[PDB]
Amino acid sequence: DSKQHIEVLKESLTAKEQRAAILQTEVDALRLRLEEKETMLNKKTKQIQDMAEEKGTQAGEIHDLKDMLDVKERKVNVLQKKIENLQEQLRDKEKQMSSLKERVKSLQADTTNTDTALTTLEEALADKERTIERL
Amino acid sequence: SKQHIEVLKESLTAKEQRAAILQTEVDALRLRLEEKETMLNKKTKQIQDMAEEKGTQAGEIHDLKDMLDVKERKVNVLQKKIENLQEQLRDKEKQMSSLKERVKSLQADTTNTDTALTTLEEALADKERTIERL
Amino acid sequence: ILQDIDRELDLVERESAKLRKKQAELDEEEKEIDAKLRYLEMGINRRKEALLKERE
Repeated sequence: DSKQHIEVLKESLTAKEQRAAILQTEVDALRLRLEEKETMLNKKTKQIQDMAEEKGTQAGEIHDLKDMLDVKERKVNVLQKKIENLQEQLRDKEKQMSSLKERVKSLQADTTNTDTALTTLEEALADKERTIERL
Repeated sequence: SKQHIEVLKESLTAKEQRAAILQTEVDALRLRLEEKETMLNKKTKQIQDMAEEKGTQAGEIHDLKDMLDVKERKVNVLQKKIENLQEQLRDKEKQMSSLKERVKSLQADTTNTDTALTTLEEALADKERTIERL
Repeated sequence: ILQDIDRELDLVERESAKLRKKQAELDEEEKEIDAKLRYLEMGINRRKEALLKERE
């Protein structure tokens, strides 16, 4: 009567504990999974942080090698113009020497001949002056 | 019985309120857990993307170093060509110096004292003209 | 007619003096270029060796 009413209510209690205990276990297991994920999220954030810095510095290296190729291409072209310049220099020396060789070609063995003829005649005139001094 | 019945009624109301709060507990934790999983997935995909971007940045750096080597080889070849031409110029400048000094030896046409001989001949002809005069 | 050969030599010597001056310009430009190359090389080495001392 009341006796069976009490037994019904006692059961309803047992059932409500069973529900609440199951729920309690869900909750604290769910709290586990959330803390493990918080830690994982933290690890990932840190990897991304480090990796963004590696990216920044590798971008810097890349800008620097791009600049060096620009500058080294400048060097190559300058050396090319140096070579072209030096080759003109050699051509000019070689022209100068052609002219210097033609200058040398101008030579005269005929002027020594007049030299000796004139010399003897001056001293023949000296002979004549000595004989006219004698009187 | 009279008092025990009311004990059980209170315990019932309390445990039911407990279970309702615990249920909202759970459904909230499950939502938050899902949000954490999607953030986590999003970060993982990002980490792959950045690792790929890093590999391609490394390849870019490797390729740029090779290209600088190729230009360095070309530079060295040009440097040797400049050195060879500089030696060529040194030898030509010496030869041209030798030719210029030969010219100076030849250039010295002191033979132009032809005029000295001639002028002396007319001075001495003057002398014996005046002396035949006396 | 040797004076003609002389004015030809003078003309070519003017030209070669000009080429020497162009040459010394170009060499100043290579000295510039090499200073930028050293600057770039040292900037690269410093970034690397900063990361190196950091990782220790």
